[PDB]
Amino acid sequence: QGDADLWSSHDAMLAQPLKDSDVEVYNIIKKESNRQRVGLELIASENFASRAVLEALGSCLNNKYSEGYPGQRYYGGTEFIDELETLCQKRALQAYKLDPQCWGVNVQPYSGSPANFAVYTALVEPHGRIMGLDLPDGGHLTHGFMTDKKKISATSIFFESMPYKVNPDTGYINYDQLEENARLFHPKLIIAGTSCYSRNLEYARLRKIADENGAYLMADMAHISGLVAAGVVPSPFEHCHVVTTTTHKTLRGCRAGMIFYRKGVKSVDPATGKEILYNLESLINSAVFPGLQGGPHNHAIAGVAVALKQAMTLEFKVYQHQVVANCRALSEALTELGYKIVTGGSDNHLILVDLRSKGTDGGRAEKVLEACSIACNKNTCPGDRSALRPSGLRLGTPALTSRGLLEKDFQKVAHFIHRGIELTLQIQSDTGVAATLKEFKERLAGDKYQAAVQALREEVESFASLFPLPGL
Amino acid sequence: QGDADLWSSHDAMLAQPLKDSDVEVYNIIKKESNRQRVGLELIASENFASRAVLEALGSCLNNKYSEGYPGQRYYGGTEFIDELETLCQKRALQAYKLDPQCWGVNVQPYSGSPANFAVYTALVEPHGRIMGLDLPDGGHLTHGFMTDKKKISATSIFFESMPYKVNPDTGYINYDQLEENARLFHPKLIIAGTSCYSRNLEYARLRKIADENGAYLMADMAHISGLVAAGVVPSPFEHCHVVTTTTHKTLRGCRAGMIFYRKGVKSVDPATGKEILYNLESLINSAVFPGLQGGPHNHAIAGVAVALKQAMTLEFKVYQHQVVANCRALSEALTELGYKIVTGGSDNHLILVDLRSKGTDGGRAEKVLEACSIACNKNTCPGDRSALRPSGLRLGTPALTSRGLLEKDFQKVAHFIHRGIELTLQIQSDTGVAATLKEFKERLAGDKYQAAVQALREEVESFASLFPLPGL
Repeated sequence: QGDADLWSSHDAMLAQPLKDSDVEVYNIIKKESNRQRVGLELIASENFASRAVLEALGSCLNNKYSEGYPGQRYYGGTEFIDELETLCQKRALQAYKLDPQCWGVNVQPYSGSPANFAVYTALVEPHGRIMGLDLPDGGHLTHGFMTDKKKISATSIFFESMPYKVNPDTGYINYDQLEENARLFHPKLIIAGTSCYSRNLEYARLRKIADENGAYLMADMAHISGLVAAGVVPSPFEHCHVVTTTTHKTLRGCRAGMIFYRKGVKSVDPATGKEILYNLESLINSAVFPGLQGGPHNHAIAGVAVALKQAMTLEFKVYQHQVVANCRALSEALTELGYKIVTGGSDNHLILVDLRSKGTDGGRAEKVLEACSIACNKNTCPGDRSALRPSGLRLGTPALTSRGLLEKDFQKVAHFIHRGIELTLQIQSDTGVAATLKEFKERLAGDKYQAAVQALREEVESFASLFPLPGL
Repeated sequence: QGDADLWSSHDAMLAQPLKDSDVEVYNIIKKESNRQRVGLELIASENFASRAVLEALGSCLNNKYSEGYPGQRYYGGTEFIDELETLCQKRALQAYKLDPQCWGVNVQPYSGSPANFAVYTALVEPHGRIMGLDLPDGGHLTHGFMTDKKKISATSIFFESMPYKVNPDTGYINYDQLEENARLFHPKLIIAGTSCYSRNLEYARLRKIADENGAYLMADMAHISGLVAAGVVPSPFEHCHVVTTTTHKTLRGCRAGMIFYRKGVKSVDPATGKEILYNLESLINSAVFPGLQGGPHNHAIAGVAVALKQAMTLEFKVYQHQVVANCRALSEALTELGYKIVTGGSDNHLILVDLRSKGTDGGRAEKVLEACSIACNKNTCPGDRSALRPSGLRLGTPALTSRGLLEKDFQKVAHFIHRGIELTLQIQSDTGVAATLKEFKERLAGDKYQAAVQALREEVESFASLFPLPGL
């Protein structure tokens, strides 16, 4: 009751450090930090957020309910939150060199997938038709996915999605098939965005297609957010009606998302001779809130702001150029070493390596390379048969580049990857002429292989150890 | 790189602190912290997170992609993430004293509204019927809300919702109306959860009603999560099939959400005599991922974990008892002063004050009180004429209680609130027999009153300034 002692014990609790309260978690965090430090990060969706950003996530901004938008709030005392949110929005539009009279932005999305879902809610409405790249061809779940057996992605549950595909030769999106199919399916909205594609998108062509079908062109630039900001790859802003993005990945911020949308005259009705105006702002705004979300995560919005500020520095622009340089280096190196690079190469931060040119699959390689502290993700290539046996490894440069790695370094990486593949091959051949993934993992745990793995792992960790790990 | 130095300054940026990189944000955070410190926070959905929690939010856990669940990943190298997620789940089931064979919990929801949407996705499926308390009667948007014009809440867009009402004469939920209407509408899922109700729910009765209609009984304990943890209030776990919650509010963690669900026997099939098992785990799990969400917010999950650990301390249990004590104190004081308290009082952390007993509305009062550094939120009382003129103020104790306030302190607060109300009335009468809430705000900003308001504000701030403000 009174037990002031306890009440203090209580006041005390709330103020005692992480280290001291719940050590278990403190350790976990530190163990993970160590893991990040000693490993070679080639997962294209990963990056390391700056200290500034992390510092903002840890703020008291966590505490404040700010339902609604700046200047239309449903709670009081949002004067500082409003500075923040407005600042964030302003910085975002700056970072992408967008005219405030032609663009607005909502910065409340909790993450990427929330952002996309919000746009579909605002513009497509239930059962509305969406087309995105088929998942095995480098699409993302949120861009739609269903099998004959189940509607899998929420996009494909609450909307009718159909995929457009990448030509299993060229390795490029087959915009022509898209065109024909779009005329049959009548999409309400077409997504211009990938999770695994080495090439820029023909936005201008996509927009032709969309306008032809009276659909919206929504770009998901999550993967190339940062690349576009630094102008190292074409901007989708120039042709799309709406652009969604993640604030992490190449934008190197905390996990959150953003929706950019067109403001101004959509078209003039010669029938009325007057201008019909983009309504996207109210729809999207209403979709996010009070449609889908509740309380904004202000501590996340702060982190995004911090990220955006960094995005407009010259160091950032350089970083992005380097990111793409590194990717090219890595691609060239593997290609020289005889590996097949889907599409031939890369215009961006990732490549898709068709391990079939070495006679193995990403399914296996992923797991081995993992055991050697080389983090990548498997990923099907055009013309893959079973997605239980993906042919490909998706490799990207953002994470390592943020560590400092340059072209020569990326070449050394390509070599470490190669050793990884050799090991994979060894295991597979003892695995027997068509062993299961199961038997493969068992043999990998096998004593003979564990020795080879430990070898490579050590070299890999020491190499990674030599570069810093942003954010502390 | 060409400009090594520039590259060196790049590495620098990523590691240099917030205070130094982006002072603008730094100030904003500090100004907000100050705002929180000097104000009296009585917004029922607010609380102050412990430093430990905020520390975890700040961590590099932000960086890791861990799509999927522990031992069903889509990424390699989730070994520590897996510890964390599993740890979190373990702690969640502990904190709620749930039988792990009959309950599971998913801890990935980005926030509360995401959690609920995920449950409806898993169990209700599109256009499925949901019943929740009508919003102006103390429901939440995510429990459905739709007007003769427009489906507002995403719940009400993608599912068919119809509300059950609070008896305007008693201020209680009208469980009978529920019963009758449920048999007309046939809900697939019935929500047991409020955003503004002073009383416990008959989970008991609701379960009869749900079972009667073959519906699921989903409790949204967002507001009372902490109360339930400390057992200061009857638990929904005992009757509901699923329980969703926010990890802030009374749980005093960071902003995120969680979904508890039943595992085990649904019912012996007397027809067969074997066991019909609960499939809730896979449904909910699949809904959250890969249905609705992408990358888990691991840094948020960490924060939640830390919170849950604190929830299991005796200091926490004390805090909760105090929270309810404080609410009673505040309620009793106002009631004594002649103010009308919806339902007569409170079993929990909040009261709904019908300012009609003092001849005014929450619309006005909220703004006055705001200007005096007393945060609450306006709110309709059951049977208010129109949503445009809310008669009510929702007041809660969690935030201030976490600061240290006890019963006597809460009484002083009730008195400060009263002065607020007096000022409200003064302005209103000069606002005259008519006049918009706009005109009221203008008169309030008027020189005359700004003097009085600055007086009250100063007193209020000095009182608040005397208590600590959790988080470092």
